[PDB]
Parts: sequence; C-alpha cells; structure tokens
Amino acid sequence: TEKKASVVTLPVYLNFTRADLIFTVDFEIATKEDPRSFYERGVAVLCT
Amino acid sequence: LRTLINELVKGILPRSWSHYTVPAGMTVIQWVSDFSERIKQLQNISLAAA
Amino acid sequence: PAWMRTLHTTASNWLHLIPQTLSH
Repeated sequence: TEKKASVVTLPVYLNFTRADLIFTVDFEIATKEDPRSFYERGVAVLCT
Repeated sequence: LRTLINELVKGILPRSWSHYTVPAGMTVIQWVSDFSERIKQLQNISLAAA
Repeated sequence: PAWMRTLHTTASNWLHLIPQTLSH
C-alpha cells in the first residue's frame, strides 16, 4: 500500500561510523515532521 | 607471544583477537569489555537453547 | 620491569572480567 506520506525509512547502522548497514526500519512522523528534514539531519539508528 | 605482548603494551587490539567487525580506532581495553558483554549474551542464548 | 608487572596485572584483570564458559 506504498507509504503514508508521513513515514520515514531510517537506516540501522552497526556503530557510529555508519559504515555498515544492518537493515531498515519504517517510522511514522508526528506533528508536521518533514521527512525531508529527517533525511537532511542524518537521523539514523545504531546497534551500539 | 612477543608480538602479542608488544601489541598489549602499546594498547593496540591484537589482529588475531579481532574476528568480528568493529568501529575503526577501537582500543583493547574497551574491546575486552565489549567481548565480555558479547560472551555473556552468547551464554544466555546457549543456556536458553539447551 | 614495570611494564612486565603492569601487563601481568592487566591480563589478570582481563581474565577475571572475561567469561570462561560457552557451550556449543
């Protein structure tokens, strides 16, 4: 069903160096969060 | 043993010890703690499986 | 040598911290 116009795909990197991608997670955005701003601010997830 | 002692004295993580991927510039004193935590988790997993 | 004693202490501490069992 595609996205929901309020969903961001956040990468999950192994560590802070972000040199190894583990997988991807989809998160809904609250308020008026701009998916574009999340992409530009380098929002991510680290395993450690 | 000479090479391993040299690496330990300079505080560099031994190359033989490094078998799982780690962030660059990671010293041995924190590598020991990380490996200890990983071994603890592995023991919990193995105990649950057995 | 001081390095020898300090490395002995560090390795003993590491042995204490490192767990000693992992069954397949």
